Amino acid sequence: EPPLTLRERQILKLVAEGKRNRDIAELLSISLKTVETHRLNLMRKLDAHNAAELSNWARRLGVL
Amino acid sequence: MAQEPPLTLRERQILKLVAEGKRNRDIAELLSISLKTVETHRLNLMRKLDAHNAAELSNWARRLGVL
Repeated sequence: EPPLTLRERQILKLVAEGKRNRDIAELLSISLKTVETHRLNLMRKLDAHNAAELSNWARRLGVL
Repeated sequence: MAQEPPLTLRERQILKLVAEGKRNRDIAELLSISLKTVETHRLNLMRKLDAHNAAELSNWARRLGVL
């Protein structure tokens, strides 16, 4: 349910398959630095989503 | 990586009885114990459930790298 761009979804798809940052850069014809920026943004959205989820469960369970 | 003491047989009994819509007085009569004892068991039971639940969420927070 986390909001991702299509480009982030694509990189997420490629990361989940097992591709390396250098493979992704070739596949999408973008610079390596761009890939990493995308992956950092991706990893922060995921973490934020995970934290929000766990936080909502803590409130539902009345703990922490 | 966190572990909690499970509910006792007596605590599981009260829990089952509460889940079946029994009031504290009903339970006290059924088990012939004091009302204060039933309430104390219910308080200990909820404290253990909270701790199980808090450890579960903390474990997942650790596994997922959050906070």
